[PDB]
Amino acid sequence: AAFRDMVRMLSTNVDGRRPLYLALTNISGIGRRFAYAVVRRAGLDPLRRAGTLTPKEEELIVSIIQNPTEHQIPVWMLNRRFDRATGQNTHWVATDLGANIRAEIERMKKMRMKRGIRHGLGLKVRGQCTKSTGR
Amino acid sequence: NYTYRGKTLDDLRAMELKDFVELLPTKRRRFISRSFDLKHVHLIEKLKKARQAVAGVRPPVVKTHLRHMVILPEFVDNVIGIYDGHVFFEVQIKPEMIGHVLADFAPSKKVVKHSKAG
Amino acid sequence: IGGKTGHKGFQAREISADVFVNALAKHFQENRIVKPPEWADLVKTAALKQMAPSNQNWFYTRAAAVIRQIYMHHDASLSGLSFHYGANLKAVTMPKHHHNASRKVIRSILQQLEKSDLVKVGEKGRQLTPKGQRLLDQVATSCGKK
Amino acid sequence: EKREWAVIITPEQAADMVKSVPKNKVISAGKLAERYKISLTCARKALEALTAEGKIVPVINGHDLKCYGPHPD
Amino acid sequence: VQKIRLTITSSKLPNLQRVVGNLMGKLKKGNLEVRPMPRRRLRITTRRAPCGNGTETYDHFELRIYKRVIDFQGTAEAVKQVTQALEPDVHVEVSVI
Amino acid sequence: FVPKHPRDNAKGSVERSCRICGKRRGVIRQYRLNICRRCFRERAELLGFKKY
Amino acid sequence: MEGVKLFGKYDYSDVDFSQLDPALVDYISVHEKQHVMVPHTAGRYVHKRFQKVSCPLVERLCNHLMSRGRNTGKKLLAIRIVEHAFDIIALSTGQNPIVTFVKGVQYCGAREDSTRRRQACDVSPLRRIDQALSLITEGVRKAAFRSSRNIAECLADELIAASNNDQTSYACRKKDELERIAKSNR
Amino acid sequence: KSVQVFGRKKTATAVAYCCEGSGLIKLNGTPINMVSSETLRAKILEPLQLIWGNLDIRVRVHGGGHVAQVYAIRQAVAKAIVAYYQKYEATKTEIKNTLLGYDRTLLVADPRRMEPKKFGGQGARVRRQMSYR
RNA sequence: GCCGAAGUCCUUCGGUUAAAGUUCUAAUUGGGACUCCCUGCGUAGCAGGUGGAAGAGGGUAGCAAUAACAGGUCCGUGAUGCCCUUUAGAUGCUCUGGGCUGCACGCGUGCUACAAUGUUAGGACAAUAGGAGCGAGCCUGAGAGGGUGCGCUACUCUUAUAAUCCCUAACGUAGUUGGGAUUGACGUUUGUAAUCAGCGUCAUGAACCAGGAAUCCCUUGUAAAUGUGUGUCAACAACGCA
Repeated sequence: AAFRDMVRMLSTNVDGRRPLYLALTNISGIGRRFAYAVVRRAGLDPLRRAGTLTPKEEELIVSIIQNPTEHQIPVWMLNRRFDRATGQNTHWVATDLGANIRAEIERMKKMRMKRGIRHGLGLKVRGQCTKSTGR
Repeated sequence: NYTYRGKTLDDLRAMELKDFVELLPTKRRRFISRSFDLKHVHLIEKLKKARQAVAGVRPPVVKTHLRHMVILPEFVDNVIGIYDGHVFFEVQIKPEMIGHVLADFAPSKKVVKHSKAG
Repeated sequence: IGGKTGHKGFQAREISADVFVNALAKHFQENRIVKPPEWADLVKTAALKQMAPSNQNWFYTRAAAVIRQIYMHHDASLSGLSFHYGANLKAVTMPKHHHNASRKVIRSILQQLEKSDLVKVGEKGRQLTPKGQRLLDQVATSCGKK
Repeated sequence: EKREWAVIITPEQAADMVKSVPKNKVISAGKLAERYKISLTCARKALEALTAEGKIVPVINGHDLKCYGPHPD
Repeated sequence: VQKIRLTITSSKLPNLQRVVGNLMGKLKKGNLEVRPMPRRRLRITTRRAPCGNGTETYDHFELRIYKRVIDFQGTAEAVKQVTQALEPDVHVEVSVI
Repeated sequence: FVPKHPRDNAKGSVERSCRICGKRRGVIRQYRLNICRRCFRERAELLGFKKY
Repeated sequence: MEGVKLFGKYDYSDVDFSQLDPALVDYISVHEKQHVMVPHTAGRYVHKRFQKVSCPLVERLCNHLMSRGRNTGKKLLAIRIVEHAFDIIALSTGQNPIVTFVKGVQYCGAREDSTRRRQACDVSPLRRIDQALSLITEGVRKAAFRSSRNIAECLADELIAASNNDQTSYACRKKDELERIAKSNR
Repeated sequence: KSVQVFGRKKTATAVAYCCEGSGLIKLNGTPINMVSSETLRAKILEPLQLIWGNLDIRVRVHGGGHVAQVYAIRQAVAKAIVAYYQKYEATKTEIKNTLLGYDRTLLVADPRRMEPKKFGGQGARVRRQMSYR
């Protein structure tokens, strides 16, 4: 056991003994598709275990997910893109998402939009029936 | 602190409807391309007139049936009587309610409140 | 017993399909025929697919397969190829349906092949040229010896 | 229960697998993960390491399952 | 001379087989040289009860379409005479090729 | 008269009614029949449809 | 019709049915007609009662190992698994598979059973080799479900111990419960 | 010398076509080694293992799926060998006996076809599921 | 048999109003199976067997007596008796908008799963329908989509190289590359309208480790799995009929 599991990076603690692009999925905001796009563009091997990744290599992967548009990415494959407030396409990650999505729910309640009500009441929003299902 | 697409309140008012609709959601610029004319034009005529007459108090209500109009910066801070199929429900417009469907703020149904047994 | 031909040497029909198509994939990576596109590399083969391909050199093994499948059906359209390389749609709660492949990935190849003259266009779909079906029976006698 | 094996092959256990694996007449990845307490992803890649060097031929090359033997010269 | 096709269509087979006999019969008299297409079942499957009551039972209504094609070389003089059968629920499209 | 709501591609267009029925509850559009089913099955043998 | 051998590997020359025992062998279906190159066949075996005897025995296993609800049909899958048993059987022990197979089909299916007090009836030889193949294959999938191990192996683990009469086996454990229940009720 | 006969399972139909030649048997445009399975390789050759060095057979197919398309070819090979010896009789009756000893499907074929779907149910004979009470 | 392309001495493709046909394809007229045949059992018939494409109503459907249920339908009808409505501030008809989709909860039919007999990635055969709407081929875009509109009044042209299965890899018994609900945003099509429609994209990554007492369907090309058409339809199938 020269290597380390339980590796802390980007405010989460992603797993080791778990092959890289699945390991980066433990972060909120990088998922299975975008994780492959980082590693492919990292660019190394998806299969290699997050056991290893020697810190000079790891410092690359954090620079990619923070600066995606910059690092040779199409932008269609981004978490936010064209945000109304900033009017700019950059994609959210880590502990931000759980706090920053909450604002986009909170602002609906202040407006009294139809969505903002059904978040507050704890019901289904998108136009599902709730006669029988959801109890 | 308010921006729409990294653009403040008055420069959205300055740039007019034609360039504005380049940066609505692509659900919504379909409604501007197809089926904008006549019914819609009267609205922003009438929401100009109630806005002009005011200057502390907020203006008189501009009643309207049609629920499926985009909210634009041009009519911010008007009052609108929006029909629920029942009553013209009245909403003073905020900056955060830009670029949305006008129906959303007239909810057609009651919340519920469940009682009792049966 | 086993099937036996005439004609001594090997042809594109004869040798097995899993083997032949990968030998013809290698025969583009050495020669610089086809090339990779540069825009692509992250794209799903088809919208229905849930992830990118594993192989990273996947572009060529597709580009081999289409030339193999122009050979076996003589004509090959784009919309005919798109229907072929699709599959069932796996995720959603409903029952599963056949959706099509991407067009652009397949179009990119069939233009890149007509640079090095391996497939002419014609009436109906595209049909491979005298240069083209020669290149298959090069590789048939490469893997026929093996 | 939570019967967790392990993702790492150690330098000690490699010296064991040279001795006792080629003694077995037919053995798969499945039966390594019984004895040496390891993941099958490693136990597949251990056998394909041994066959490239010397000893250990695949008895069956079939897709899905694989099962390795001795090396009769 | 503009080798002409008949195309004979029907609902019912006995009513068809009269017309085929006549239009084959008349090419014996005129002496014009004489050269079955696959039949369709137009299945419409209505629920037979009017209301929603009762066990869901379904009548099947096949309309059948028998279709034959005679054709021959013929000089416009001879063909006017042959065309003129007149049966219930039979059709005869004439087609020049 | 002349009802002003468009009804181009719509369930209560005047083409879409049972021709005999004058009502649209359960319409058979296939083969351009445009006939209501209860209306159909009274008078299906006249049209040349049959049970087999 | 000179070699005549299963999967193009094994032969039926062996298997000494006379040698195996008295009775039981008859409904075994390994007698010449039964031998075939591949156990796959166009069956017409469910038409009239005893026609199940005249089919090959190795096929009859591949049908049992077709469950449940996902593996229904897909016989062409099952005859890979039974192949990849019969490699593991042959190349481990060095016996050929068909001899050690039919010994498994002998000793699984219990003599006697509780006919619904409850009374202990005897069995037909037909119903023995039926409830051989069930209680083998039941144990295989019950073991193989969730187990990180290929079912071809988990067949071969079951199938060796059925021949040697061990209480490792899900077959030969479950008979000694069922046979003792018949002895108790009686 | 040439004979042209068919096999048929389920809704496969495979025609074969004997000539004189030098022991070539050819599915579609290719030798019947190449079916890519290892089960269904050995299934098509069951006719030939029992019993053609004169003959040259040329087989074409449509219909069915993967399995029933093979079972047509076993009919079409075996019947075309038997139909060759019948035309071109002593030896035909005894080589045909070797097939009918093995299995009846190599000459006869089977007439079973799928039962039509009936209303009130998802298939032919199944019905949906009752409630009561 | 001709003329092509490769192979490069005889193998495989594509084309052909060009000579002979009918094994596949299409559909009309007839033939065919009757317990006739043999052996057992009890004349009526029954059980097994040979042959036979098929053997016991050849398989599956369709049609289906008399006698009734105050079962259903006046929301199918220019089928209809009576009652009231026509006081037009109509229970006639029609326009804008909203409902039938509202949710502490209880039941019915279904769908997708709980994985390794698997999923992921790459590679390698159907039938029945429908279509003056289907929509060929070729360009454009990651994708959905978009533009141009060849053939077909259809065994000719078109929806249309189906999916389990098969063969090479990856994974490794974990609520895990199992599972894909619920939510945020962007990219679009159909439409007078998307506010409760469908499709795409990237993120979010839930309950579920095979289900108590109970209950349902099924005997052979049947069950179960596995897709494809069609009905409704501008758009939308987890449903019905095939």
